[PDB]
Amino acid sequence: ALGKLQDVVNHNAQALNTLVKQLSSKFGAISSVLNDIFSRLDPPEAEVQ
Amino acid sequence: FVIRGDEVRQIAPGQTGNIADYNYKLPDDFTGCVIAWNSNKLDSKVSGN
Repeated sequence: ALGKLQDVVNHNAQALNTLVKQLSSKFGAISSVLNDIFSRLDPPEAEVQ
Repeated sequence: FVIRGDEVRQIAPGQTGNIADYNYKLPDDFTGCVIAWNSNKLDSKVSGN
């Protein structure tokens, strides 16, 4: 009966979860861990990453 | 100044080594030019400089 009210919560939670999941994508870089990018590589291309 | 032959690559932003740490440090946001040419004919002694 209350699907209309349930869908709002289900949409909001799902969108927030999608944002959190997108937080952990490499996005074309060698690594998705930022401090690893700092430590492992020199500033020249660490800046690009 | 005057440095060794293989240490000429240590004179660059973000580099690590003996020269880049204990003798001469270049800033990360460096601008300008570096000029290095061999001078074996003016800074060499047979006995040892």
